[PDB]
Amino acid sequence: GHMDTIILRNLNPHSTMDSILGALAPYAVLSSSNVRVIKDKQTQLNRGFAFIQLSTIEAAQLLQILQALHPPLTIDGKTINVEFAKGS
Repeated sequence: GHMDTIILRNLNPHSTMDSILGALAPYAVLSSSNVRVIKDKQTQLNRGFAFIQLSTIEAAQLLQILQALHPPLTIDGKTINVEFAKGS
């Protein structure tokens, strides 16, 4: 049960969490365990989506901010996408 999770999309192969955590964090800044970028082992690439684990209301708050203002950024030449799986 995802219970307040922001999802990300459109992550490039070469990107990593620590890169995104610089230029995807104007409003709020996660720590690190929050930002699940799954990565391959053979290709040494990402899976291209990610997950942001936050508190019961914090996920919801942060996301609503992002759904009311300028479009998201890029950190490689790929404009990120935001999703919300509030499956409680």
